[PDB]
Amino acid sequence: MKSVSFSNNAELYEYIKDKKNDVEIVACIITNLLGTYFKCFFYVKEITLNKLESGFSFDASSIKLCSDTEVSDFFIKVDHSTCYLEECDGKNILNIMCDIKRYNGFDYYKCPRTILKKTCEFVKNEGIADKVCIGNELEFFIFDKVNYSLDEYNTYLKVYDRESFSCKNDLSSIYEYLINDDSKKVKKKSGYFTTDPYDTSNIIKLRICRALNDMNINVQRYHHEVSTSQHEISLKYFDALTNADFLLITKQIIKTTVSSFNRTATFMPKPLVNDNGNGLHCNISLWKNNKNIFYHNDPSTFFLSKESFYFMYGIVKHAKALQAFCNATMNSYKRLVPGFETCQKLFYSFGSRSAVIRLSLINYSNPSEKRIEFRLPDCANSPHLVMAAIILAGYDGIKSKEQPLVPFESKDNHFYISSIFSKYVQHPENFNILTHALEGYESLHTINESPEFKNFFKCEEPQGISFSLVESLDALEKDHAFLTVNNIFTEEMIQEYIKFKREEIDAYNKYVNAYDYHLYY
Amino acid sequence: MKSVSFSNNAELYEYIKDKKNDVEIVACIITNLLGTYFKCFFYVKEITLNKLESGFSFDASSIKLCSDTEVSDFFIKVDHSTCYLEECDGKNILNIMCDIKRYNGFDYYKCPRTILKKTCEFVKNEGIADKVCIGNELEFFIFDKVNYSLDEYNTYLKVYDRESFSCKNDLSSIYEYLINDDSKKVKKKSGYFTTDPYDTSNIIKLRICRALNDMNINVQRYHHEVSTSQHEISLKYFDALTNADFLLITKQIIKTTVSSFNRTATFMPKPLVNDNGNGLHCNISLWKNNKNIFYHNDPSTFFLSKESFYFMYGIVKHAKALQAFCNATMNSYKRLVPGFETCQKLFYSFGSRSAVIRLSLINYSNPSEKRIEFRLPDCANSPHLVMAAIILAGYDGIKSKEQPLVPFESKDNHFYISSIFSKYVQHPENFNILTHALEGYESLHTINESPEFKNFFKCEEPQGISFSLVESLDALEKDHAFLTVNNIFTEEMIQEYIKFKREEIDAYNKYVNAYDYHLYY
Amino acid sequence: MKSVSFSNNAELYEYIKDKKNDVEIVACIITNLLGTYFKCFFYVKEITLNKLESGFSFDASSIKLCSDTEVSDFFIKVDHSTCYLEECDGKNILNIMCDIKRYNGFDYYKCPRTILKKTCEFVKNEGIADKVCIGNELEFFIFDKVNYSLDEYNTYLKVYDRESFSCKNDLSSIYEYLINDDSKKVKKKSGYFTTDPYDTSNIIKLRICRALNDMNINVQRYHHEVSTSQHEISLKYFDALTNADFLLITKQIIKTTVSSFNRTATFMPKPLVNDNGNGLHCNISLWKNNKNIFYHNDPSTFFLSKESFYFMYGIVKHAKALQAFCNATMNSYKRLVPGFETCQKLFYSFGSRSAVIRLSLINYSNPSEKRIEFRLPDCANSPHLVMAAIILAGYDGIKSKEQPLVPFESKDNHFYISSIFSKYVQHPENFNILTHALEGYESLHTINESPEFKNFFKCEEPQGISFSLVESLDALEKDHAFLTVNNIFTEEMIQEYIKFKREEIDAYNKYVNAYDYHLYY
Repeated sequence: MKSVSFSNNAELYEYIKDKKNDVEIVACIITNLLGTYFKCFFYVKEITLNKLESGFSFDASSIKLCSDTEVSDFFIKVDHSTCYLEECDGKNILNIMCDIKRYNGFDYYKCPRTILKKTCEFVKNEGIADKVCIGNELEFFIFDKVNYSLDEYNTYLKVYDRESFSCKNDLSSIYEYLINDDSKKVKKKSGYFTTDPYDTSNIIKLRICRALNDMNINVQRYHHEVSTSQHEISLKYFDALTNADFLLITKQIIKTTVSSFNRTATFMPKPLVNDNGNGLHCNISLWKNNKNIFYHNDPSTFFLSKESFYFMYGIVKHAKALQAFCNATMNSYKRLVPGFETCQKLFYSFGSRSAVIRLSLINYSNPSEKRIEFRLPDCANSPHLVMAAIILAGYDGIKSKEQPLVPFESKDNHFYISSIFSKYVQHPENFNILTHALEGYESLHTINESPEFKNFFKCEEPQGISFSLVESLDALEKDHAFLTVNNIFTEEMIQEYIKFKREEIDAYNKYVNAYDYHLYY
Repeated sequence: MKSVSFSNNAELYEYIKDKKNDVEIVACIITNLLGTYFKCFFYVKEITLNKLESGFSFDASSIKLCSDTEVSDFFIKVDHSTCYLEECDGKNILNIMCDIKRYNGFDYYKCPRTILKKTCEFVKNEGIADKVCIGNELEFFIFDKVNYSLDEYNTYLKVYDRESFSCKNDLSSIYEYLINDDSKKVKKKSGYFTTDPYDTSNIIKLRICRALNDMNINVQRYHHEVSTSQHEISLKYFDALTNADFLLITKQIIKTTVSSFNRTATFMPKPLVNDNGNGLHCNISLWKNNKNIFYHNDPSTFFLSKESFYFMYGIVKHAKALQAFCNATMNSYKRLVPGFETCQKLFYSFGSRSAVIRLSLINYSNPSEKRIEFRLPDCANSPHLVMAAIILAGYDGIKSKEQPLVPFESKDNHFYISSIFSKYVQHPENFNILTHALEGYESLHTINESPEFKNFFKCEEPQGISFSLVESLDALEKDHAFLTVNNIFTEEMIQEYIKFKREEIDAYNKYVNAYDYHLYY
Repeated sequence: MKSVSFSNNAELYEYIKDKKNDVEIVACIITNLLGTYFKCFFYVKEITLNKLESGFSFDASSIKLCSDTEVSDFFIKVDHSTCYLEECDGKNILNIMCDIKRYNGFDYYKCPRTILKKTCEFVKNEGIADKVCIGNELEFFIFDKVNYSLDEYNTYLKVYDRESFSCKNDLSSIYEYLINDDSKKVKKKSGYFTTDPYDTSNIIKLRICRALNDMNINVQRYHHEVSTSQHEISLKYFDALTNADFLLITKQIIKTTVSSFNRTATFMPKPLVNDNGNGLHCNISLWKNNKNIFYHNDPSTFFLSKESFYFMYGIVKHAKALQAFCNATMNSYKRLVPGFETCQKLFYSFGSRSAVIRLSLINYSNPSEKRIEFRLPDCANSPHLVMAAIILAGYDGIKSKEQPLVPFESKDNHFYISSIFSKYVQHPENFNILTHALEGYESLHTINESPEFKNFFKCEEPQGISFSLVESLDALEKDHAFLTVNNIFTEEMIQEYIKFKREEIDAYNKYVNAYDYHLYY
């Protein structure tokens, strides 16, 4: 599973044709506007010099959200710098990330990897944020078996689990499930950091991250999580184009290495009603000339610059439009209903559990360790469309120069304001003056910086989030202006996306449940 | 599975008798007018010099469509240049393609490999197309088990599948089917390019194309297809006589390597009513002195010569007669009824899904990359009879010098005409003048070539295709004149073929279905 | 199950409201263009004087072939003279035959019982055939259980039988099937007249015809037939409007009295490929002033009048158009393929098994015992549409005055001509002069009647029958002129009927069989 790097399309063709490497098959990897993973296999002896400049013939009339009235034939453009070898049955396979194009070589408007290549090369052209470093924290469940059906008279679910105490299905029928005892099972919401007797799948995780560190997708940490059979991988920080490339490769490596142990692995938001969901924490930071944009080398603003709160409020202003892309499934709004360890309100806070963006108080003096943790997104959607919408929303927060919001740390229901933000940041609407009981970190004889401490912040009430797709798709219809800058997201791209999801809601509401018989009979 | 080449019948007898090669058995391979695969085994120590000039004794009174009133004894004529070694149980077996002859050595009129040797050596004798290069794209299903019956009271089907979500049979009875979960199954019409968790048979495909590349049947590409457990192999371009030889060897290698994994592989057109079928895309091109017949090194005709549209219209004129041979099964007309991704009309278009012949818009400037993609045929029939009927139909399009048809690209139901064909190609019947809204590929200040742009094309309505065998066999009865040139297909050959298929339709219509009880009871 | 008769709509309302009869529910019976049996239940205490002149509210937007763009509300017109009482759970139910009408009271053009009321009152208005007496001979199978399915992977049939030796299903699973021994079972094609050990359902038949003779539907004869579990009821001769009324009541009484014995009864043409089918022999005769139209009280023409052969040749001329109505199912053309005891040719003969119409040689001197036995029809279609098309075809044979055909009795393949038809009936085309070896019934010193023996008959070759629906529906499209006389069958009636059946053929040919896997794999 060793990873190989290249600089020009010619270094592929010399590496492929060399007989020492034993490379037999060259595979290509494509992605949808939805999150899917397509793959076609090409043989080495037939690849020529011409088929790398030109692309491979491909019919995309059957791939969802990839059809043009009369463009029935597309290309597959081989892109270098994202490759890794494999050993499948004693045969070596390159795996190359590959975009899809039109006949002339024009950028297809429904390719998500061509969107991230455009929005990153758009931001770099303004002298702001030549690099975007994004980290991720994947959360997945590992079930044993899953059976469902959709017949009108026989619909069912059966989730078979090995660690959960509350699954009372029997695994003796499953043809390695040797002894079924409830003594070594994890009870509900009580398995945060668990070990060998209770963590049934510890050998799988060392074989996943062996296969990821060999590929230079370096892994920062690992634990079990607050659910029965829910795990966690937190990766190293990467460039924003190679992050979304490494997220597709991670999800397929997690899926295949689990299924070689005869189990399943899922990335749904909210399976299992009475347990937690699966999120994506996107730790974002911008860089200019190997220096953080988010750092001013001063206190009372926590060493931040206004150029950082402009990036946060650009997200909080457009967050109901980002929810169309970030969580765009009917499952994901079953992740927000309860509100326990969930985002209810749309603001940024240091330690409020109901905040969407959370700022880091670990190593506040260190410039490298500065980030913005966006917690709304799911792994269900395509990672190129999500990370391009966040940058295009956050970039419209810097050019617009509107006022950011107060951090609003709320002990109970009482929203407080920190001691560093009590000093001169809101001239009008002094309403939280009763709520200022804070001492913060240790600071004595503080200095009030004059140009950073102007009104700059607005004290409004923090708004809510959309709790369904019919609220989020209508927020995208009235708020799609920050995405259409330099024609990155076209107008037809967004209309064909909202038309697809509104077919999925209508086919979802026709289906008669088993809660309909319990409730209304 | 290494392949060996020979030049004269004597180099067989020296290679067979040499003790270094350990060749123990010599096997022969025969083929029917239908697509079958016959094989007889001969031992090396008994083969002499005389038994290669003469043939082997063979009784063909029991092989279907291979009986003569009183010729009860035939020959088997060993033909060189199509051999490959094997390793079956530590024993080396030659496998030689072998024709069948009469006592004198005359060409038997019901041998399909002797028909392709005649129609290729007929075309080469007119100074036109010394070589015919044909490529193929095989599509096959891989089921797990299949049970059927034909008792009057107990007829059934049971197709057992491992990837399809909609097969709700249980595989626990089958005595490697370990865990049956619906989580790793492919839903319908949604598995175009799939991977390891969902593509259940990926190890089979690397073992097929290992066995094909060792035999110098080189494989261009591989993918899953738009059905649950339907795959695809696209091969290299070969000479037309060695293509149909390599198609029989491929179908038997696919069948045996799948069945050594305890599965079945089929080449039916339309198993499984609610999924796709299996086709043969025949990419055809002709060559003269290592130069394409289909290339004139000019634009507005897409670099084509009239000698190419003569070959296309020779097929479209005789396409209902070719359907007797190309798809001649009662299953194959269940592949045309729906019309979704199906050929409804009989014309040639660049990007119309309902066209029979599709021309390639990838690399239009390259002369090597020029072809004609005929999409009507199935793998059910014998590949020597199909590829000989296409050449004999397309050759009658060049000698006849009739006018070809307009390309007729149809956005919806509105048939348009390209900008390159709008300029001066039809003097009378200007009916599509309302439908000319096209811009094509990029071309500014175009040049109208005078001798190529005469009336040359006729604007008629594109006709339909036959949708049953009773329409196609009657089109063969009134249209068998292009096949009887130089007595290649004899008159008795076609009469005995239509008499065989009309026995198969009558025995098919007697059989009382299970749709008869649902519908009429 | 006693039958009651009435003369005016008022005698219903006095019989219903009288307390001696205990009539609690009044049921209505409607019929489709297809053969169906609809029934709605009305209570006596709510029926008033006004609801018998007006009709009952009925929605026919869901009944097949009974919908008008905007007529969503119809009537149900109660028709007297077709009633019978019942005893269901100690409650007395009238059962009245009831037509459907429009709002004004106009004759709905898609009601089959209103068509027979029109074509019988059309024939009676020309002084020809004031009465039409038609008899019938029903043939039905009695199976025990039948299971089928249409899933793409699991289609099956299972016909469970108790008398057939060749059904090798076991009836021990069926929860009165006590001992399963092959000793008391009927072998194939060998059960014509069978008895108590072998005829498993003899008690059912005495309970059917007890329920039919109580209703004054008098039964002429009963036997087993030439198949395992195939029976026969031949009824008394009735008026043509009350015959088709009594056929619907018979088929429902046969279906319910069999199903109260926990069995099934069917009227399909050809279930069970290797056994016989189910027909309708329609013995037809016309009457004028209690005298047979078909009788002239002379010999050499068998006591027939030209007015009879005009009625036969009116059927034989239009027989491919009658097949659209008489047998209009995809099953029924599985009843003609074999040709054994089947109609191959389209002529009328005294003792030819392959004749469509067979004339009676029993009691040729008796005038009452004269009839025409049409053997083409099935019980699948609606009996009002079939018997109206036969009269309208046979009436166009009398007004047209064209020549009838020769009777053409054929010993083997040699068509002979009787001694009575050898004498002077065809002046030109003397071709059967070699085939006249006949002696007939006993007749010496015969008399040649001069005005009846003119050329009168034509010697053409007897044509064939259509063997599929695509031949019969196209014969109806070019031959629908004899039905449109006095606007009985409207033009929109026939177009909407052919459009319905051509949807049924297309949905039938998509379905992939189990004979497709046996034959083409």
